[PDB]
Amino acid sequence: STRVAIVTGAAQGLGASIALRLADDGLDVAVNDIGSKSDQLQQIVAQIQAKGRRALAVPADVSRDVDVQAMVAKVVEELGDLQMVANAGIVLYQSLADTQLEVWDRIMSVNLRGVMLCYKYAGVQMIKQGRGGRIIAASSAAGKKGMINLPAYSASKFAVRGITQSAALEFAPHNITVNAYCPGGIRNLPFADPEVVASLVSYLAKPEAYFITGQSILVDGGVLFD
Repeated sequence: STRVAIVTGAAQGLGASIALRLADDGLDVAVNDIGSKSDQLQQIVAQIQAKGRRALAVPADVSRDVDVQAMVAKVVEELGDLQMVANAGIVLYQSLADTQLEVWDRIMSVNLRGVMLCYKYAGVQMIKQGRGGRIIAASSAAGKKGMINLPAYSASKFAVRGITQSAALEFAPHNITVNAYCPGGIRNLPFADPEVVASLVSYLAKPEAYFITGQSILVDGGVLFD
C-alpha cells in the first residue's frame, strides 16, 4: 500500500531534491527527464533504491502527449500514481524586442503544455483509482511578478497558476489537490538549497494537506509576498 510519485525534470537541481525527499518520506518514485540525462536519472534511481524504496527511470519529452501518457502507463504497470510533481521547465533570457517564435514556443511547450499534459494524465489515472491524489507543479517567483528579459518564462509560470486553480476546482470532487510552488533564489537577495523546495512539495504531497488546493506558495526568503 506504498504511495507512488512521478517527478519530472528530476535528473538534477530541484527535481532530484524533490524525488530524493519523497523517497525519504516513504514513497516509491519514478523520475523523468530528457533522454540525454538518462545516466544522471540512473544515479537518482540507485539512491532511491538505497533508501529501501522502489524506483524507475522514465525518460520522456513532457511536451509530447503520447510520451506523458506512456510515462504514466509505465509507472502504473511497474509501481502499481498518488503524487505527480510537474517540475520540468526551461529558463531562457530573451527580451520581447528580440523574441524569436522558436524560443517563445519551446518555453511554452515544456513549461505550460508539459504541465497541462502531466495534470491531465495524472488526474485521469487518480480518478480511475478512486483514492484521491496530489498534483503539484513548478511555478516560479516569475509566475507572481513578471521579470525583465523573461517575458516567455514569466508568461509560462503565470499560466501554471491559472491551470492549477482551474484543475483544483475540476478535481476537488475526487479528493485530488492541485497546488504550485513559486521558488525565488535557489542555488543582494536571500538564497537557499533546493531542499527548501523539496520540503514544501513533501508537505503538500501529505495526506494531512488535503484542505490546501489551488494554492501557489512563495518559497523565496521574503522577496515577494502573497
